[PDB]
Amino acid sequence: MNIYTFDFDEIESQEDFYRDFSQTFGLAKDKVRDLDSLWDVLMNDVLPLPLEIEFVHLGEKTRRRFGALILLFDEAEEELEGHLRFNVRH
Repeated sequence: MNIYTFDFDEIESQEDFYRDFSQTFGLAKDKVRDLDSLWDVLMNDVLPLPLEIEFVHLGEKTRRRFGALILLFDEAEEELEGHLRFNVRH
């Protein structure tokens, strides 16, 4: 139900993501710094579920560079019985 968007025209490293993510969900300092900490927050009922995460303006190469993130989010969706929706642009 809550829709959040990540515009990759403004994200260039995974580090940029973690910060934009924390900023978007009002999370503290470094509650999310790497993949494992991102995964915990997705697993520990911390987010405003049900929600949808939209990855936008992500092209070929960038999709590939951020593949770990895309993998993590498809799995969170698989694990959160659709309470979390993840979509990459087109």
